[PDB]
Amino acid sequence: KVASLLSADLTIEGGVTGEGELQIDGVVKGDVRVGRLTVGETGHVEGSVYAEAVEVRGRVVGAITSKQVRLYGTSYVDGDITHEQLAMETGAFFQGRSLKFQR
Repeated sequence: KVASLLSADLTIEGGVTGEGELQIDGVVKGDVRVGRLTVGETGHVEGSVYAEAVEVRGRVVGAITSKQVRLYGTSYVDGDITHEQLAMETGAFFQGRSLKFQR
């Protein structure tokens, strides 16, 4: 109960909550609340996601809010980013308005 798996034939609506690691290889339309978030291979995420840590392995365009973020895989990010700690790994391609935490 700490590694859920949402197929691709699944789509999020409005907003959903959860706990632990969330493996999703589908499309997200709305809000998302969870501890860890792994973006499957479908790489489809459109909305506002709020979490503590996330590992991208696909594409997520919209808005992200998390103190920890790591762009893994040929992932992509387009939108407003807000993170205190960030790490770029080979395959990270994001053109959006990024906001770095100064002080």
